[PDB]
Amino acid sequence: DDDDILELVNRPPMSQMAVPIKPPESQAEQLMKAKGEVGVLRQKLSMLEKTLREHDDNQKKLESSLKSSHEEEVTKLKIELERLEDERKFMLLEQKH
Amino acid sequence: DDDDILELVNRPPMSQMAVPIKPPESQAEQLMKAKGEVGVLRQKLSMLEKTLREHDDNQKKLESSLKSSHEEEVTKLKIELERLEDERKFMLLEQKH
Amino acid sequence: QLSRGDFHSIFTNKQRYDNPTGGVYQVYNTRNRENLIMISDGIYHMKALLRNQAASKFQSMELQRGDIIRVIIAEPAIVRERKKYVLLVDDFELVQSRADMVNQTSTFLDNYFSEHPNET
Amino acid sequence: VQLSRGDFHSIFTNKQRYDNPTGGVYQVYNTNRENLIMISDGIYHMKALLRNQAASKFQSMELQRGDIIRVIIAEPAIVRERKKYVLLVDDFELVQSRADMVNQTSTFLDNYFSEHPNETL
Ligand SMILES: [Cl-]
Ligand SMILES: [Cl-]
Ligand SMILES: [Cl-]
Repeated sequence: DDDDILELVNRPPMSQMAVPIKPPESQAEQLMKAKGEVGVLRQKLSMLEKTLREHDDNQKKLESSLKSSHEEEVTKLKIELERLEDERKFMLLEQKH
Repeated sequence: DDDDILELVNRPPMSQMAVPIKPPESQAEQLMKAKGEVGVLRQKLSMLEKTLREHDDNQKKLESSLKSSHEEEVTKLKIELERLEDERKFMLLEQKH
Repeated sequence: QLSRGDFHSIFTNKQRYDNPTGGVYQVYNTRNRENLIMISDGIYHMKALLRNQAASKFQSMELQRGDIIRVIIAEPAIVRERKKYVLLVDDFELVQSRADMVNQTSTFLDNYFSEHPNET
Repeated sequence: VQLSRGDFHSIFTNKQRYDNPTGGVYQVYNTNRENLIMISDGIYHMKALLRNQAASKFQSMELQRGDIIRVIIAEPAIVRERKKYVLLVDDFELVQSRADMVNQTSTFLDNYFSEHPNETL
């Protein structure tokens, strides 16, 4: 019947000196929470190691594809250069008087 | 006494089915250990997130350096191509002029 | 020893309403529902909602009827259809444990203000 | 329920029995060093050192003199220059709680083997 008063428990205090205190937990409640947190953190760690390893494998794959795409472009231009070098050598060889 | 007998408590068992069981621990002992484990696992996770982020920043940095170097090489070859194009252009102009 | 009639001053005097601290009160009745208590000023008895450090302190100390406290951090509050007056206590200090009741025939503050509503 | 009569003697004299001293039915004879107990085969009584699961089970169940157990995982062991005999028990099962002592005038196994020292492996 005092629910309207109890609603004010969590109303922000005007005093900055008023500090919230977490409701007391028994050793049994605290031990369960800690054990539960251990399991959750172990899951998160196992997952994040997998991710790091994948990102690492992906870095290696993307770099290899990058180097290979570059080498193709460099090869194209070198082939273009040799063609122009041969053109000039063909021009010197034939004699357009 | 029987100290030479009691010394065998920790001798590795022949059976793989023989499992050591820690002597019973009170909730207070267990809560301390569990809280310690929570802290260690949270530290390991915070550290692994930092690592993932660094590896990611490194991937981005190494790719940028790669693209930059390749573009310098591609520019050098393009400059040589234009030079040969101009050379041939002049040779033709001389062949008529 | 108690701040005689202070609960009335808290809701009628603006300076007192703006800062309802320093009052010396006696616990009148006990038992989140557990954090709602009855306090006495020697003339009036009113409800007190313990919050923050005061809710922790009161529960660990197991304060009961007869104990004397000094309110350090508080807020006045008039909640349901003005029939409900409460003092939100965020911090207090123990003055005396299990003292004899200064008054047992005190007036419920909400009952007083229902009879005198023009002064709030 | 019947105890494995004279089995403690078989464990240290029969090779097949020494190689695997499991399946024996024994009565607790006498009860840190709380894991070191005295067991009875009905003829001989010898020391048993409870380890691993057995040490946990015996302590939680508060087994005492008169209880009958069946050894599931065990190792034979002779210490103090072949003077002292012990059965290292890693796992057992409770057969019967607080049974009557099958024998109270049993022979200490180490005393027997000090008199018959050539019988052991
Ligand atoms: Cl406990
Ligand atoms: Cl140039
Ligand atoms: Cl609170």
